[PDB]
Amino acid sequence: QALQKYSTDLTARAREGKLDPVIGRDNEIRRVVQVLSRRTKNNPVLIGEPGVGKTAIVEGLAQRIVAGDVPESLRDKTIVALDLGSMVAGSKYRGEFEERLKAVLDDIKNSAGQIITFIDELHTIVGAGATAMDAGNMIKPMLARGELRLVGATTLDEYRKHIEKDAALERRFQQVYVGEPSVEDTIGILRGLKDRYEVHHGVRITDSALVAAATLSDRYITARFLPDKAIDLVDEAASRLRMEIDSRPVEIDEVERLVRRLEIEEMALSLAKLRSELADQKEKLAELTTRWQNEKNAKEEVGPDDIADVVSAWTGIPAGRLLEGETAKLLRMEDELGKRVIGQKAAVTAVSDAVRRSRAGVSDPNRPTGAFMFLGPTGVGKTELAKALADFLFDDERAMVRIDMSEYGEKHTVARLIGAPPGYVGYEAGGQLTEAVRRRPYTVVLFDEIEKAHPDVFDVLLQVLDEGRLTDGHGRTVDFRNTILILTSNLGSGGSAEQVLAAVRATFKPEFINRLDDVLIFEGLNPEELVRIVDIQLAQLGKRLAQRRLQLQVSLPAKRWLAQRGFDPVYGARPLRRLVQQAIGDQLAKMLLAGQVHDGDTVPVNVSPDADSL
Amino acid sequence: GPTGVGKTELAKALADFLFDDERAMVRIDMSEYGEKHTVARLIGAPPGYVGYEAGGQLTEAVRRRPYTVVLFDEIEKAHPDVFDVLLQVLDEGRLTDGHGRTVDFRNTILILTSNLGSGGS
Ligand SMILES: Nc1ncnc2c1ncn2[C@@H]1O[C@H](COP(=O)(O)OP(=O)(O)OP(O)(O)=S)[C@@H](O)[C@H]1O
Ligand SMILES: Nc1ncnc2c1ncn2[C@@H]1O[C@H](COP(=O)(O)OP(=O)(O)OP(O)(O)=S)[C@@H](O)[C@H]1O
Ligand SMILES: Nc1ncnc2c1ncn2[C@@H]1O[C@H](COP(=O)(O)OP(=O)(O)OP(O)(O)=S)[C@@H](O)[C@H]1O
Repeated sequence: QALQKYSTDLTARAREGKLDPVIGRDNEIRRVVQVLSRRTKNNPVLIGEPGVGKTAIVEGLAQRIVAGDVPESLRDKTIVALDLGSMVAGSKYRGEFEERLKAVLDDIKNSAGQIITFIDELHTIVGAGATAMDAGNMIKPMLARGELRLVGATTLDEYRKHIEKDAALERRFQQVYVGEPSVEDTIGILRGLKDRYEVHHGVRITDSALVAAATLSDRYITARFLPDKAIDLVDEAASRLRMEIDSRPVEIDEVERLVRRLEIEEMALSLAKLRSELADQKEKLAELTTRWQNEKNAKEEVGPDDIADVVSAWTGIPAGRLLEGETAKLLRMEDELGKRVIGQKAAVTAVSDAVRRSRAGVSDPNRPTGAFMFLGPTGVGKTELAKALADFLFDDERAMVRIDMSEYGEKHTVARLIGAPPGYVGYEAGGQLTEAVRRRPYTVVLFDEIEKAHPDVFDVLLQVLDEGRLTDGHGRTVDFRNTILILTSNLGSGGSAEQVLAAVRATFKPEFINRLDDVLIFEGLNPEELVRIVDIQLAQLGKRLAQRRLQLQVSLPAKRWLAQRGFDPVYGARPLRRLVQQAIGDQLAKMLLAGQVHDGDTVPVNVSPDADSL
Repeated sequence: GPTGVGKTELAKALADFLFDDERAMVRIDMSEYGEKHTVARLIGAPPGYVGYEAGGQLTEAVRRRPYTVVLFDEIEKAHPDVFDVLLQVLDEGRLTDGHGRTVDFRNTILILTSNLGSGGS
């Protein structure tokens, strides 16, 4: 009766059908039965990386014992799962634990070879009674005679920390190595569990969802292992579907809550403004509502789309079908990007191309998406281009990772981006390039001024470009599969179009230029196109003055006089920004803090033959 | 040999019919070991120091399944101290770590890549 209170049963639960059907892995089952039926030293320890199924094998053995495919030897054995937490429960007195354990063991030894014990997580055997080691190695003279069959299941790396420390126990246990499967059998494992999820959520799951979630989840979520990493998408997609069985969908709830919020704020202020955005949002919410009704007049199952929406929600790399939500943006993308960068169109199209080939799935699945270096003279706008394609992909400007290779003058500064080896000073922080990516892995990475780095940083990114893995000091292999790398330079500012390709080849190696994508050349500027830069700069400086709601009224002769002063094409578009302040800035500053330009109406600017007044 | 020839594609193709996959190989990259103290990430750390119960990255990926093929990509850039660690790997088959176990490389297929010269006659 001592086994009754301190231990449950599995075979009695298996006869009632409370275990999920265990599919595949006949080799490990036959190996466990082969180990388990020998004469002496008969207890397997299932060992593998966590998640691959090491309790499901024991439940499959329970299913086979209840069914009856076992041989004559293991005939009707009734596996009993023990505990180690409900035995050290209250034992503050001196001999209170030890007679308890010895009573359990005498009950196991008493019966006629029936009971096969099953301790899960057996690394807790070692530190049992903290008195001077007495407990845990009490069962050591009993395992050698083969008296309790003791099937266990511990992980791989919690084994050489505890059990290999105490190697007198280590030779009692045999070992069964359970490695993960591949996709080709994980599809078959998924297809058999598609009954219990229909019960707990009364919905229907298409087979296309399973063959998608096995294939799609192995490129994106790389922190888990193959069986455990693919069920969760199916379950959470079923929950996504069951949430919307409430009378409305999601967008309508979102919009209702949003407009209620803006309503609240607005009425509390009683700002205009919001008044408009209210109305617009009320138009939208109206339209959708009507659409909803329409549809009703005319969903209840999951498909291969909602799996992709789960994977796009978590680890926020979007990986859907492009269901028209951004297709109008991805066709108006060269047009949108040419609102902040003017000209250089032959290398704007070449960057738009490396995204539009990759949203539609044509590019190589295991290689970084965009890994290319663009260069030219100084002032063209090659840094402003990089901060303007992260502007509409992310609605951000600091979500990119700007790391700067003008500080890496010496050789040994490489370690600040890969972290210290194990045993030295900083071994908690890891890398700095690694740990910035491993959370939110979709950002854009810069490398400003690749010139002035020492020629040893180049041999670290030689495996970043081609096969997108990188290993930090710990051993977490982070992967740069779907980021966008950017390299800048200044080599050969105004030399030629062929001298510039003679200094690039002379500084790098014939194994590093080949790793790259298309190496681009930014051109110079033109005196005709300089006016449109002045337009954007004055628009920016007019937007800045919303602190005190002034604006500017600018005449065309001023707007072209500031363009005709954009001289010296050694410097590019940079000195025009200084010219804007030396004409308009300090003049308006002196005009401002002497009173008299209190906020409200703007000022007019006007030329006066050499300078310009206000 | 020279670059762009197929010297990495070969070492991933003979790991294809031995294992029925292409990701079950020990792929370490020695393009990062420019200095003399990145030995410790593949050999462990001596006892008494910070990361002690971690093993090495080369060591505790063999002792589990002692049959995987091992790469070594771009061995030129390693400082000539990593070669000293590699010297008893060859022709004996065993090395040590902090815990004091001699892991046996007696039946794996070591593979070394390089790009030296790249066009010598
Ligand atoms: N062959 C299989 N047949 C049926 N279900 C499986 C199979 N392999 C894995 N599973 C399921 O995948 C999950 C694996 O969970 P467990 O194996 O219990 O966790 P674990 O793999 O033992 O990891 P730890 O270390 O015990 S937390 C469960 O939901 C199992 O039902
Ligand atoms: N083509 C352009 N279109 C719009 N603004 C531009 C353009 N070129 C330059 N500018 C402006 O001038 C600034 C300088 O551009 P930058 O890209 O910083 O110069 P650069 O390309 O970094 O050259 P180096 O060699 O890196 S200093 C930008 O931040 C913009 O404000
Ligand atoms: N003879 C070949 N047969 C098939 N594919 C080849 C052949 N030669 C090259 N390739 C392809 O070339 C690409 C790159 O070859 P890699 O071997 O990866 O480069 P590499 O030969 O290692 O040179 P380095 O020094 O590493 S840059 C791969 O996609 C290979 O498939």
